[PDB]
Amino acid sequence: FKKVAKETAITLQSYLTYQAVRLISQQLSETNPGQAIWLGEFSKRHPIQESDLYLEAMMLENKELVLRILTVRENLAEGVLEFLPEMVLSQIKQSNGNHRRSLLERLTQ
Amino acid sequence: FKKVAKETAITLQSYLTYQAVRLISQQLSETNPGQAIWLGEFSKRHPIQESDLYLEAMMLENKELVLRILTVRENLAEGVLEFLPEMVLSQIKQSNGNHRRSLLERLT
Ligand SMILES: [Zn+2]
Ligand SMILES: [Zn+2]
Ligand SMILES: [Zn+2]
Ligand SMILES: [Zn+2]
Ligand SMILES: [Zn+2]
Ligand SMILES: [Zn+2]
Ligand SMILES: [Zn+2]
Ligand SMILES: [Zn+2]
Ligand SMILES: [Zn+2]
Repeated sequence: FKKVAKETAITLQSYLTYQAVRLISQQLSETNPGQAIWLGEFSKRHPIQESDLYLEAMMLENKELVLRILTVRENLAEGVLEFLPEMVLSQIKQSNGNHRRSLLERLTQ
Repeated sequence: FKKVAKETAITLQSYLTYQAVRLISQQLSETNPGQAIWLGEFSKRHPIQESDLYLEAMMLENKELVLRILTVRENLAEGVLEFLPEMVLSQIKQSNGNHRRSLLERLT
């Protein structure tokens, strides 16, 4: 399923961008409040959903912060990605079983 | 890593459910067009982003189709999941010109 895989990987990359930004925001609130609010204001003007454009914009407005975001995103990716295939497949099987059981019990009782 | 991994796995489970519905919609458009139309109406009323509510609502409205979604999303999951870490990290390393330069300064 090449198309599905490619679209999912793009989605996953954007989502890990969002997670990296979330972590940095938390850290900034404790160590650099001025930057925490700057990032808050930037995120209101640029949708993180469009992550490539988000990062390219910040490259022009705050290069030091985007480099931190890119470093944190790669560390997150490296740490968490290989957990996902087993977690997601096991979650989906369990969720499929629960819904099939719920369905079977309606039809039968 | 733990909180992020969990939140990501949940997002991925929902995204693969969405992909399953898209695949099925395409399939219905060929072999059962009236039900592709119905599925469009269903999807405007029930956002796919609210994944559990989506499946619970369809369990009440079209049981064969919900069973089909369960089957397709699992097949997609088995077919794609193990490719993702390598694809995403490779994308992330390549797009990031600082990674290449970090390797260079390490080599010198
Ligand atoms: Zn701006
Ligand atoms: Zn661009
Ligand atoms: Zn792997
Ligand atoms: Zn694995
Ligand atoms: Zn199953
Ligand atoms: Zn409905
Ligand atoms: Zn449910
Ligand atoms: Zn039917
Ligand atoms: Zn690197």
